[PDB]
Amino acid sequence: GGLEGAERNTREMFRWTPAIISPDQQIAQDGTLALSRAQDIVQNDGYAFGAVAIHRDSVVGSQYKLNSKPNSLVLGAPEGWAEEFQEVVEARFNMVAESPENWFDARRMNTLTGLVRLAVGGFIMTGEVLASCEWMKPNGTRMQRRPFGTAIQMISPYRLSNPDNIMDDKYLRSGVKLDEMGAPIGYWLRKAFPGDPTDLEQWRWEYQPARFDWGRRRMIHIIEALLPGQTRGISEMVAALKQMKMTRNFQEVTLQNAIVNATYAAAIESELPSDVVFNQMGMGQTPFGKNIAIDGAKIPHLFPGTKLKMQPAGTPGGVGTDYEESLLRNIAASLGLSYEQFSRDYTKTNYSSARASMAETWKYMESRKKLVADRFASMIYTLWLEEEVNAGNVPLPPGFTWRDFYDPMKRDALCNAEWIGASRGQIDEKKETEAAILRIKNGLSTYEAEIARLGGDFREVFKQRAREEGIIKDLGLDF
Amino acid sequence: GGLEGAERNTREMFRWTPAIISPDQQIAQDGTLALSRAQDIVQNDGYAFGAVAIHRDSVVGSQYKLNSKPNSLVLGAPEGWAEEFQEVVEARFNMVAESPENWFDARRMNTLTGLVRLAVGGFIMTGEVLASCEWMKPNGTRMQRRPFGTAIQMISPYRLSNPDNIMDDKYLRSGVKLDEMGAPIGYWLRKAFPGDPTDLEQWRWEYQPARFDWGRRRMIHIIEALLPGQTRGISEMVAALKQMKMTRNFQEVTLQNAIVNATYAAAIESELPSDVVFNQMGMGQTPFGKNIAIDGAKIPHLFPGTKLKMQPAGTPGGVGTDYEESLLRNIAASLGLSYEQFSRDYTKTNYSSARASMAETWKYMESRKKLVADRFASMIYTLWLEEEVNAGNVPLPPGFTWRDFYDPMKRDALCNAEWIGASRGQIDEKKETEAAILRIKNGLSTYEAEIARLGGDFREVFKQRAREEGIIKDLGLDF
Repeated sequence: GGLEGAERNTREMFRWTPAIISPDQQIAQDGTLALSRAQDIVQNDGYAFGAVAIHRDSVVGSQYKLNSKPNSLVLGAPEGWAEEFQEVVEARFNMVAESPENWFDARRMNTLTGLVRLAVGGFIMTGEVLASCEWMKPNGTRMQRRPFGTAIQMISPYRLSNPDNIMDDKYLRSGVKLDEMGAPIGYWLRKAFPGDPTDLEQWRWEYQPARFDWGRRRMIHIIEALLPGQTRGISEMVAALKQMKMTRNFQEVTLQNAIVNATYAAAIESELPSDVVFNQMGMGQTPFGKNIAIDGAKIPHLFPGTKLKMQPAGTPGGVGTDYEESLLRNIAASLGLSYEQFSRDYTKTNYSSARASMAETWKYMESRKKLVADRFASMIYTLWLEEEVNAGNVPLPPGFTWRDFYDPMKRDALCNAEWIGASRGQIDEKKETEAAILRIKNGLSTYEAEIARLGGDFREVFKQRAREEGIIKDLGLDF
Repeated sequence: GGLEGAERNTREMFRWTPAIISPDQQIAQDGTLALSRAQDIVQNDGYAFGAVAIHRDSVVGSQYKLNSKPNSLVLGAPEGWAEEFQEVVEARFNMVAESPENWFDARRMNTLTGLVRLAVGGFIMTGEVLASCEWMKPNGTRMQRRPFGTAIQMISPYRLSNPDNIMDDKYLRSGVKLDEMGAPIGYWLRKAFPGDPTDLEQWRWEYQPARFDWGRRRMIHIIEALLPGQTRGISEMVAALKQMKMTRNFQEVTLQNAIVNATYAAAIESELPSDVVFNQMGMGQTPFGKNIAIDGAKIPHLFPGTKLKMQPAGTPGGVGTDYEESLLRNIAASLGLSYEQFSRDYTKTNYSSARASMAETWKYMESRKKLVADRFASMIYTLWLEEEVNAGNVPLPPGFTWRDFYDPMKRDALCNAEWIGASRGQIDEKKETEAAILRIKNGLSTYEAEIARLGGDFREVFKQRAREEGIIKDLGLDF
């Protein structure tokens, strides 16, 4: 051959013979070991926990608001219906979405924003979002009333497994039931976490269809595939688990080394007995104007042949140097982060380098957002919207009926949504704001687009400004 | 001759005697080992994984929107028609492509943007985009209801192989069937992944035409041919694989060396028993005011001949230094990346250097986009547009009929489309923005290009700004 890196004739490559292996078989063999190792590292390494928090906060942030994008042209509806639908749905949805009642969570502990945060954080940690679209009976007794029935239960990927540990097949890959095309049609879920001694049911599986008798989702599965034909998610951490673990071992053994070196503040080499030597150094000496009482500035007298070697605490190397910076860079590269975010070290930043790292990392996080968090929350929104449409709590477009919601086009037209996370981050308020103002005033952008960059949707902002101007006017304030 | 660099006369070049090997013979003879080594290094190094992510996010980003450019002239179309067709086609296509339903993906797991990202990542990792245009009948059972039949199965380049492992020939080069002029006419695909111990049919191959019938595309194959006469792609990693693996080995063995030198915090050399020596050092001492409990600082008394040697953890060299920088820079040179993106080391940057690197890498990524991502999506768009023209959802120009879609010139006139990825960074905002505004107002550009540089679509932006201006006017606001 002529390709140097694709041959074994080379001393550097003779031993590198990786196996031809399917991604699904990588997951089947490695699988739970990667999940457990990633969870371990996240739960025992501060940098990884922080990275998870950074993913949560950059992708989603403090809020995850709905902006509804009804595709009027597919629906043929007039430009003037859409604004009413947007108003009504955004109000009704965001109200219960941000509500502390946790309506959307079957466990009633996470707000929608919190559900999305949990998904994203698990994604980097597990490689996939796995959730069930439970149903909690609405219009029940007053003590258990609900505005809507749909609820989400986020599932541990450990529970997704082939029933009774059978080997995988063309139509069954690590717990996923596949059609002939490879499309997931249903998932095999252990009724409880594996190995959990508190639940006897963990011995058993249940099969949950991805789609109901109609295309309504009963299960939510999301991955960002690396290889063609991959159907189970492999976490980004897997590329770095070795580096993360060995970096942690390095940090800890370095810290132990430092401590050990600092404890032995001195050493005597003496042929005297210990009781004499330490008495020379202040043992048993009372402090006044086998533990030595420090009082101050002693001058010991040591017989010749007794050597007092003082061993002051040196600076332990490696950690805090460019080396450990490089390790953390290698990791953050897999986690999609900038060294500054991952390591919390901005010592060597400047306005341009900070801005460049922000641009790269924002590209990555906007990708994760629009391809994991937006899909997840949109799967939730389409369910809530199915409920409201069948109930007629929303303004249907001319000629529409809740039965048309089964038409993929007419459905995706309404369920189309854009999601406003927190503000995008703003390293320089003055300059970036003037840029946005320029882009608006010169037509290069919408208010909706910029105000979303600022963490809001433009219409409530304009309503609030209307209220503020009415208040200002009747007060007579000349601003 | 006189060319010292193409002669074996010199001491340096005597042994360098490379084989004259056909490109396809390189792919055949080495080949799969390049794929395995590339996916290995990607799945076991954070830097390569980050590089793949950077490709996906730089080439494609968070969105991949259609901007149809119907060549009204060669269609002989009248004024005004192009706007109506563009409106309808983009309204439908972007809506379905960004839908969480995963219409275009036969696995029903990736949106269109995700398919393009998956190609781009597989490209860098395999040199090839390989996909099958599947057909799933629309308007079947409700749960199977689809808006269109076009589906794309992304295919593992391992499955593209000569049937029954026969040797290649004039008309059959590593799985690709060739005409007399070397053009691909069909592809020989294993039924399933090779060596998958999950299904039996992997012993069998399937020939799939490249052009199903009457112009329609049954399969998609894309490569960046380095050499003439090349029909299979070679990953741009292959120049780097040796360097990647050896720098990985260097990083890891350096880390092991560091951890080892840190572990042995000290040594005692003594003809004393170990039990005695460690007792001198604090073994068994109870910590208040088999292993040593530290309790504050200590002063051991050691008998003469017992040298206590402190061995504090030193800084490991190589990694973190300019040496590792040069290695990662070599690799970045092959992957088309800047050292900063690849390594995330944005310390030694300044505005002009950052801008220069950004431009250098943007040229590469724009080239990759147009040559790989835009062609893939354009093929998908032609397949979808075929369905839409047959169904009559899109307004055809006067005199055009669904049979004219066979005419290569008119077919290519309609299918002509540009694609909008995520925004082009805009590192130094308010300067890039002022630049775009001046470029527009002085006529050196148009809203189409600049807003696309901002990740938006101009016509939708103008509609939304019309809505915003109407709302402002109705609320009586003055921004």
